[PDB]
Amino acid sequence: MADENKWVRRDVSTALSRMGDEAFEPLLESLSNEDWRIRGAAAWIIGNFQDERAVEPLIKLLEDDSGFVRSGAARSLEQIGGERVRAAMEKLAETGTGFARKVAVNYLETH
Repeated sequence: MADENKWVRRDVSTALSRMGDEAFEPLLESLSNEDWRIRGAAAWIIGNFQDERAVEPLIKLLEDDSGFVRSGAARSLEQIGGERVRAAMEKLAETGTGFARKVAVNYLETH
């Protein structure tokens, strides 16, 4: 059962409920959903993993300005914190517009 994955659907039954891996993709899937309400939560939890798969989402999202989908990407950075996302805000700082800008600029204050 691999030494890197001991937990799996243990007492769980949903997707994002508790997987820490198996829900990573279903999470990435919502990024293509036509609905903004669902696409939001995805971006909101995507940063909680601190992975490259969460880096891109914030890039496009912070530009979507779809509110839940956009604002969600912003908070994702602060969640990760580090040089990784430090490049994400740098990419948004180049296209910094409105609130989307304050996101990158103010965020880097904590790396």
